[PDB]
Amino acid sequence: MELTPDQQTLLHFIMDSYNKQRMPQEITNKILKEAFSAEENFLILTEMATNHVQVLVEFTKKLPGFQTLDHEDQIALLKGSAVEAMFLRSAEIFNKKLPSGHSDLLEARIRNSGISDEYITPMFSFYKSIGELKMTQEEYALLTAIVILSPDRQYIKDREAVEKLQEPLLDVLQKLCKIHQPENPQHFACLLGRLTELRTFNHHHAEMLMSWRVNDHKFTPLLCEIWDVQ
Amino acid sequence: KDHQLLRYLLD
Ligand SMILES: O=C(Nc1ccccc1)[C@H](C1CCCCC1)n1c(-c2ccc(Cl)cc2)nc2cc(F)c(F)cc21
Repeated sequence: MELTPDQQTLLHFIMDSYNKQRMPQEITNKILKEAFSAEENFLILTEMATNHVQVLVEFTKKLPGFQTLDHEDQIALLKGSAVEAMFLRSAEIFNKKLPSGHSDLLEARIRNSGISDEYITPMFSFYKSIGELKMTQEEYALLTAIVILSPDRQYIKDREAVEKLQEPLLDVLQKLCKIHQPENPQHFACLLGRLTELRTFNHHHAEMLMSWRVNDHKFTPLLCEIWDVQ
Repeated sequence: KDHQLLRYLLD
């Protein structure tokens, strides 16, 4: 039922590595402070995404057993998860509580950031669905770790080695869902279901970025490696 | 080789 001493250790370890990310307040304060042009917002996005991938590699490297994996599989796992991890972190930031009216302005500013209309609606649909689950910081951290250690990514040679690293994280998350929400036994399944919705963002991410209302779409050499751009 | 920066950050 309750977490074991080893599971408690694993959870705290994951939490500490996860907390090394850029604070949600930093991002929302910038967006809420003043309205930017689509050109300025494209550049804010690429700088945010470059910092996010850098921190995500550092978080991934600390995941227990990640270093024992085949080097080609390590690259396949990171490249297969980076976009989903960015959207999950964006969903976490979006659902953080702010003073009355602030989340409405934040949404309005993001809707008018330069992103094409067809990509706006499914993004906020996913963000608001994540929000209804009322996830704790521990649930976002474990779910990010579960996203990274997905054995069903394209080009994985040893899927069973990946399965073995993901299984203890799914077990901790399942126990946490039963503890945080004991009235809702569907909570764990709802979280896993949200991961299938996350995968849809991969298929159109490159198109989403190239459709941004700017004259030129400049990306950093690291973003070109993780994204299907330039 | 492709993903040279990722391979670098990983190692
Ligand atoms: O910074 C961002 N996302 C980020 C990246 C990496 C890590 C953490 C966050 C961008 C902003 C959007 C407004 C212009 C500037 C970038 N962002 C997004 C978003 C992400 C990817 C694409 Cl393709 C489109 C939008 N959804 C957000 C929700 C928030 F509550 C939010 F505050 C910022 C959000």
